[PDB]
Amino acid sequence: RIRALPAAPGVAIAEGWQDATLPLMEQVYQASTLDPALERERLTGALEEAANEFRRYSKRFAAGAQKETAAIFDLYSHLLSDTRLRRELFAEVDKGSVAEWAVKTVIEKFAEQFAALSDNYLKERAGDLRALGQRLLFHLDDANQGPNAWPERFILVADELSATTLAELPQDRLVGVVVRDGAANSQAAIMVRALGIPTVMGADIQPSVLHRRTLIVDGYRGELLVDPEPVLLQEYQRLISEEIELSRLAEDDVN
Amino acid sequence: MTVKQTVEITNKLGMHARPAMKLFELMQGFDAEVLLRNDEGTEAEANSVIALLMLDSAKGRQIEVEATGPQEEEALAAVIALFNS
Repeated sequence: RIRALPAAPGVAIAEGWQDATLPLMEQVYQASTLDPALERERLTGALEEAANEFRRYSKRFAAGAQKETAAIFDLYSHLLSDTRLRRELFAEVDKGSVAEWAVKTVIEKFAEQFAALSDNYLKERAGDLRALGQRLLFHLDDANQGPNAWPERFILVADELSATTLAELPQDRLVGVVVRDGAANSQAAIMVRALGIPTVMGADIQPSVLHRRTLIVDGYRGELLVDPEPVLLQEYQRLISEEIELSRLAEDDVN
Repeated sequence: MTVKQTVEITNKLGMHARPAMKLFELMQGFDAEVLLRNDEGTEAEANSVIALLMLDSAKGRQIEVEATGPQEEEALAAVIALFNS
């Protein structure tokens, strides 16, 4: 019974699940380690696993999703692979820095550089960068990876629609998603809309009470119901079957 | 020698950002180094993502694209053609 701004028309029903994407900056530690080469090589080896993973990821989207997605990632794919980023990370190690932290620091330092830009048309790229680092952090350890969670059916629930986030989970199992912000024509908001996947924003609810609860998203009416009286839902099906299953069907609201 | 050309940015360096991204592919397909520079004197090295971001702010400003090599002309011409739409 929550009124949310419909970013992409359409209706879908499924449980609410949040991406395993969680802040990893709080894991920043300071120390000295002796692994100039071991670390340097470790980064390169990680890139091949991350770079190739990113290139293959977009490749799949382009085969389906949209062309914009590939354009976005493809651009980033070359970034991380750019001997510029790699050299930068190795530079920190040349002093005695650890990739784990070095990679995080390098990405953090760039975050400020990306923001410095005024043109939001690209400046926003910063947000994408942060996501890139998260992928490298996990790839930096062959002990952590996997699809992260490939369910049968559900919707993504994030405060802001992040293209990078979606590029992590399979669309096949992902139908729609409700965000609490990601408003405007965000790269992820413009790509999802063009994709034709139901999306809503303005949700002032926390995912804590969503875990796997039932959430019905209605892009058409940009409404969010919560395990509502099964009786009401029953009439809904009959309401659309009525005839005018287009407009908004004769309902309440401003009579 | 090197070959450059002044191009006025009419609030659009070309098509969204493809031009900048394609440049990276052209540099590999064409022998020659391409470098961008804003009227402010800011060298927006086409081989730097940070530079590309700075160019975005060049909406309505003049820049000086420079290309060196045997195909420098192609690289420069390709960039100019993309910037001109």
